Order: sequence, then C-alpha cells, then structure tokens
Amino acid sequence: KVFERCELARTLKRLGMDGYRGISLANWMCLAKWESGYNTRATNYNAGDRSTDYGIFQINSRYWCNDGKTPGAVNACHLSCSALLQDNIADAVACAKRVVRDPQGIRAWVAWRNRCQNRDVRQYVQGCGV
Ligand SMILES: [Cl-]
Ligand SMILES: [Cl-]
Ligand SMILES: [Cl-]
Repeated sequence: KVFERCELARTLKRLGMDGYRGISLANWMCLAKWESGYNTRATNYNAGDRSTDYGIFQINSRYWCNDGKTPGAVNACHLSCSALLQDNIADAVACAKRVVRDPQGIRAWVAWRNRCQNRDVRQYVQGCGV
C-alpha cells in the first residue's frame, strides 16, 4: 500500500516511533518519504553488492532481514524480508527500531543524510494531529 502522509504519521505514532532513540516523527516521515514514497511493497535490487532494499523504509537484506539470496548476509531483525512488504507496517517499524539501536542511529540510511539531516522537516507532520 501507498500511505497518505498524515495517515502514516498517525500510524507511526501509534507504533511508538515518536522520539524513539531520540528520533522525532518528522524524521521518520522524511525517511519514509525519500526511501519509498510511503510505499510498503517497494523493492530495489542493488546490483553492486547483490543485496535488496525492502518496503517503506527500504531496509537492506545484507544486515537486517533474510532473503536467502544475499551473500554473507545476516538478519538482525530476525525476519524474512517478506515481512517488510506487508501493508501492515508493525514488523517494518520493529526492524527500523532495531536499526537505530545501533551506533549510527538514523544515519544508517544515506537518504536520510541527503534529504533530511540538518533540514527543516516540520512539513512532513503538519496538520496530521501528531
Ligand atoms: Cl530533529
Ligand atoms: Cl517473517
Ligand atoms: Cl498486510
């Protein structure tokens, strides 16, 4: 599914993302926006290293979820990458929380550094009731 902006904001807030390990909701929104356009079913193959990115946060198979087909990979979220292609984003959120328990936090995603870091991200949550 492709979430509408404010629907997603409220969905993430219910799942406990607001301020998780210091990360505001508007940061998570900015991440989802630029990773996937708020689209849960997106996959992107990285020909360079044979990994794939999955779902609304484009979480990578080398470190985070198992797809069977990524050489040398691990699965720190202990999920099938299939779980990151559901319309229900609970598993994706749990996995995103796992990512940001590591030292880099939200910097783990380059798109966040590119499109969100050091910017005014207030617009992502404007009017959403969060
Ligand atoms: Cl901030
Ligand atoms: Cl699973
Ligand atoms: Cl689903």
